Amino acid sequence: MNKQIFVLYFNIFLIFLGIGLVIPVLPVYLKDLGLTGSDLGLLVAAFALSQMIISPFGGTLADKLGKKLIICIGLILFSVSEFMFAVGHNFSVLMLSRVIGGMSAGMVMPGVTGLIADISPSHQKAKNFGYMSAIINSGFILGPGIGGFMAEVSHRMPFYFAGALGILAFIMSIVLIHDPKKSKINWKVFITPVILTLVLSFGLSAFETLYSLYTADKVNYSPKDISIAITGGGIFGALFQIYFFDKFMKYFSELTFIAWSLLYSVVVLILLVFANDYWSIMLISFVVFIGFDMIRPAITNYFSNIAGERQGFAGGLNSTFTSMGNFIGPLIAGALFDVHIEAPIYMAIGVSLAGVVIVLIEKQHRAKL
Amino acid sequence: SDIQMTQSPSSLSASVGDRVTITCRASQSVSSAVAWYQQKPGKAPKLLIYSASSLYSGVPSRFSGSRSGTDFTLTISSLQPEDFATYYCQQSSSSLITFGQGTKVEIKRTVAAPSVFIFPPSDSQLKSGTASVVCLLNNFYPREAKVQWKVDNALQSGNSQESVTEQDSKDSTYSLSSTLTLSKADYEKHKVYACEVTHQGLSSPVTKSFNRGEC
Amino acid sequence: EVQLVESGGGLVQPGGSLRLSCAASGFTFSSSSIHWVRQAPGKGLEWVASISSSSGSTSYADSVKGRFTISADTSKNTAYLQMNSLRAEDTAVYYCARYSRYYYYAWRVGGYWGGLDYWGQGTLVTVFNQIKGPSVFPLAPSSKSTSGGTAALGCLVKDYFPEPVTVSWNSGALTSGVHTFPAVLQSSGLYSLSSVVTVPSSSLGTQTYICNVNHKPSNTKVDKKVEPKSC
Repeated sequence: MNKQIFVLYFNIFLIFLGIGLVIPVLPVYLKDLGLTGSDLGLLVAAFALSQMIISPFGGTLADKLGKKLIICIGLILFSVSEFMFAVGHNFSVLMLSRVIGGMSAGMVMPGVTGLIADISPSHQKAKNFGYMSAIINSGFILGPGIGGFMAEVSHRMPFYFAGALGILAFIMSIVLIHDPKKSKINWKVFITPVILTLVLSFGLSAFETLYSLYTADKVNYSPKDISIAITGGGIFGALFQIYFFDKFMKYFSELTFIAWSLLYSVVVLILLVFANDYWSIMLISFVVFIGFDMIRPAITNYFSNIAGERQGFAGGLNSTFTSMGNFIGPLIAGALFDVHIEAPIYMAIGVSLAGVVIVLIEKQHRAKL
Repeated sequence: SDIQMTQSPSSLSASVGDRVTITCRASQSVSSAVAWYQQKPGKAPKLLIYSASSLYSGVPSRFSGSRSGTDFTLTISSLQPEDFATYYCQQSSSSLITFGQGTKVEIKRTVAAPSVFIFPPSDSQLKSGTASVVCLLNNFYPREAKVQWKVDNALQSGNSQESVTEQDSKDSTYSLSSTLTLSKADYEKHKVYACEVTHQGLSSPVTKSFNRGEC
Repeated sequence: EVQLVESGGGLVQPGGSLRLSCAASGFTFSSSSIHWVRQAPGKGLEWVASISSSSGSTSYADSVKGRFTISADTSKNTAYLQMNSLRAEDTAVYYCARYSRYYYYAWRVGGYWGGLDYWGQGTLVTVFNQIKGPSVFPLAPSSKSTSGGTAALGCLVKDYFPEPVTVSWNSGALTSGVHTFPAVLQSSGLYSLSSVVTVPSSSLGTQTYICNVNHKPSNTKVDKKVEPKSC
């Protein structure tokens, strides 16, 4: 973990560097390339769907085949993925690059999350999981930030550049990620998180990607004014994801933490819908997302604890279902958004209350031994 | 030529490959980044730039949605002969939508002086009450042109409507026609009629006059 | 991928109730809503209605609220627009657009892309129906008594209503330098236009030119012959 973790985090940061990198450059490919808009729906769904199809498989052989190899193969498919996305003018290759892109995130993320769940010690494992989610978020921030930076630099460039780090992380994958030490089956124990992962990510991501739109019309934020609210939640999110390990030293379990994180987020979200002036939605917006930024490691730690082995597969189910939630969620909340502005919040409240219901059922289920 | 979101200029002329900026001032709900539509002369409007995420504005190249202060601006880096149409802003709202008035981007061309054709009123028109006279202004460049109808060395106003075609697809050209309306009684009281045009392709205004009753 | 076609528009009385219909094949991977953008003749667009596909909720413009009544059926995937109590300021070409708002996760920096992607061909609605017939009139090539390099001749589609009029020449044989100016609404309330073609000044005596006009809403077709005046 002296150098193994610092390159393992570099693999995961690199993928979300790639996912976020598409956003400021997607609406400039597909017009000068000549695309219609039904394919834009498929273009942004090919990544998610192919991530959904592969992750339960690409990560149930990773246990049997080997963690190191499937990550390294993941990067060489990651490196070639971003190369075809910026090579030349077609659509079937872009539609195939996105599918290959979903292959790379389908064999790395379940494999690497299993790997930093196998080398990390019995304690401080939640800290590494908290450290990872600090980084996947920092991938989501730096990605679109880098893509807007390489603007006058021939906008096919970010994929060459991210392709280059696909090579750089590839050599470091054989060298630095030397073979780990060495080495229930029923799916019934996996039931309660995957619906919990799906239900939240259905509603949580409904608010998240539409937060820049909900506060756009309600309190009328300037475009250089959301950025404070985005970063302020990120900083308190990042600070609390490193404060995250101390909570499990104090808290009795992870499920009890999920309930209180959800109940806390409900209370803040109720303040969020009532308050309609600038400064009492700003200061609230800093602490709206403490419940959400710090539940994603709690969910991820929940997968890695129940799965005594097959931690590639358990991380796979997280990766397939949150990608399902991040795909299904915004589409449904997009229709409900236009009847009245506050609709994604009730989805955020509703799945949060649904999240409280699900965790309470498990608590009395475990009370039944 | 709609309202509720003023956008400037109303009509602009930019040659091939130039860089041109068109902009529209939104309402006092500046958010939900404006999408831009393109409508060729006679087809269903297309859609160039989607509504972005209001964080991603000033995108790299060729068509920029630049979220300026309180107003939105579209900059066209290079003009092919494929991108000459009208462009419309679409600002959303809580539930409804408003469209901008529309700037038409038109090809530039060398100035071309026009031809003046005058048609005296029809004989079968002359026995049906009215008497319409049409003066033809053919093969323009820029649309700016003044027609001063003239009878018996005088000037007429009000009773003259004119219409101008769109940008010609081949010659990149306008053509004008000014229609003068008279009844039977006042038409026969005069002798000669003439239309004169002062266009920037003219050194001096030209006249094309006839004298009905004298072939 | 998706094709949506509209039908139902046509002539109506000032007060009659039209019923347009915009069928649509779908599943374009977005959140759909079938709007009903309006474009007056020679004007900019003007949104006038909107239906959401799931949990249908109408939303009309300011000046067409209450007078219209929009609804949709899932069985045939169609977005009707029941017009009511019309007026002379309601004649236009009523497109039916489609709102998509594609989404992409992006932790708080969410990628969302909206816009009216797909449009119908354009169904025309005419409201005032005091229907008249064009009085097609000849414009003779007088040649100013001294024929030059070229000459022009045309027609005058006077005092008609309403204003779909298609003027052709020699049954569509001559399209080399023909101008059909847009319709001008006179002070009397009846429309007008002229359509002039450019001809070489040597073919006038050898070949004669006719004037093909076609006023659909009155079923009036005239074939006038244009010829230099004899003196």
